[PDB]
Amino acid sequence: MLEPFQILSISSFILSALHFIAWTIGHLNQIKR
Amino acid sequence: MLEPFQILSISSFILSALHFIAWTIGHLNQIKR
Amino acid sequence: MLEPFQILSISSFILSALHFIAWTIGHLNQIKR
Amino acid sequence: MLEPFQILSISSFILSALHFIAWTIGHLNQIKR
Repeated sequence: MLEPFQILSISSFILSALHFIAWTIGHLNQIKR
Repeated sequence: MLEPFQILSISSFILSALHFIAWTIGHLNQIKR
Repeated sequence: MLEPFQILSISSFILSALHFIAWTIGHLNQIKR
Repeated sequence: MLEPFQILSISSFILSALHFIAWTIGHLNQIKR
């Protein structure tokens, strides 16, 4: 744990914020053009 | 009921549902427009 | 199906698969033309 | 290493990269048409 686990929880957190913004842009972009 | 980690489980709950409804809307629209 | 903890891992798990499939079909539709 | 929930965290890891890598590829479809 910690080396192979804590690195998963945090890694995923970085992606969560990444997809969160990539979603508002690609989603909002659809209804905008 | 931790704090730095409990915010990950809850944060994921808000995103999990947002994606569930967002997927049903953008996916359904994909098979129509 | 335990408290908001195990019931969350399962809920999300069911979504992980749903998104995986919808991705192979919705993505393939893109490379259809 | 755990065992029951173990394989669960792993599966999620595969999707974490599958989404980030797929996003970089499918995103181009948006800026291409």
